[PDB]
Amino acid sequence: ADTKIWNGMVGELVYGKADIAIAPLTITLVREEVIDFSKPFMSLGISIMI
Amino acid sequence: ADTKIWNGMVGELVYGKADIAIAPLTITLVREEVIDFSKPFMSLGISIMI
Amino acid sequence: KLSEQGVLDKLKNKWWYDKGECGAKDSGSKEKTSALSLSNVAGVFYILV
Amino acid sequence: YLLESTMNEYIEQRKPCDTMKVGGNLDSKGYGIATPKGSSLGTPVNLAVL
Ligand SMILES: O=c1[nH]c2cc(C(F)(F)F)c(N3CCOCC3)cc2n(CP(=O)(O)O)c1=O
Repeated sequence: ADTKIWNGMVGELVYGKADIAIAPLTITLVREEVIDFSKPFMSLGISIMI
Repeated sequence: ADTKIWNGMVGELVYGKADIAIAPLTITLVREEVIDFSKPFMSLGISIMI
Repeated sequence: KLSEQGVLDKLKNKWWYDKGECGAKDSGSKEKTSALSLSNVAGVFYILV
Repeated sequence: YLLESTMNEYIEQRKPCDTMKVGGNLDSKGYGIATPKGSSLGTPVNLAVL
């Protein structure tokens, strides 16, 4: 929030160090503005463990 | 297959009659080539009724 | 294309279940019954013998 | 009877309330909002859904 720079795999896509990211990367709104996401290959949610 | 003509809500978007389709339209491969889809707002699958 | 040919479903079954150590654990979750068994009334037979 | 899960949940909640759904979904698919190719609405609709 202070420096307005990305990190991680989203950072490497924006600043050019990589060309594609094949990883468990969640489709969110704030990530949608900077990079491009494909159609989802896996569906998930919150679950309960007992 | 014979006439190569789309019918329905998919047809109205291609030939120009309709501006947008808000409907339960399944994201498939064949429909992806002719028109554009957004991210899925609902997720479903095949289930069992007894 | 990979979604409609089931190749994503094929990879998910192999990595999650086929490399699973809890082998065929889903079969054990089925059985359920409620009645008296020998374990509840075993001491009465031991007094009888 | 094997059908889609969204209709399976709807018939369960209607009279005479005689049917139920068991198990989980067999496959995965989605419903998407459709626009014609090259339209100016495709980007604001996509950000609206997320
Ligand atoms: O895009 C994201 N995808 C993620 C995917 C996964 C996994 F499930 F492992 F794939 C996880 N984990 C869940 C359990 O703890 C270990 C890691 C975290 C993710 N996070 C971090 P969030 O902020 O907590 O969601 C993301 O941001």
